[PDB]
Amino acid sequence: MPYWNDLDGDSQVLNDTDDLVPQKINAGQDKAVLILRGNAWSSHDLAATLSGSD
Amino acid sequence: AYTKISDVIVPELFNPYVINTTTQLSAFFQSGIAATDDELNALAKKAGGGSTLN
Repeated sequence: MPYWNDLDGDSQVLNDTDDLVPQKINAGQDKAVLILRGNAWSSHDLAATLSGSD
Repeated sequence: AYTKISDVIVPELFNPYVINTTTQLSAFFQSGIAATDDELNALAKKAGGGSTLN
């Protein structure tokens, strides 16, 4: 993922007989991770009926 | 410096999949082989299965 980082100037004055000069902007970049997990477990049967509940 | 295309970060692009088709045209049809008889049908349908008749 990208971004445009913020700006910092100062000022000048303005005036008669003075002018202005522009300024520039930068950028930077980030990233991340995707993971996956899981598991499983079984049961039994005859014990399921003999037991009284599932 | 500049707004400077050399800074700002360039994305990339993608579009969905498209199915390729391998081509060696298979015809050699129609010819022998063709023209099913009733007899090779007597081989075809059950019952009285294979192996083959005479």
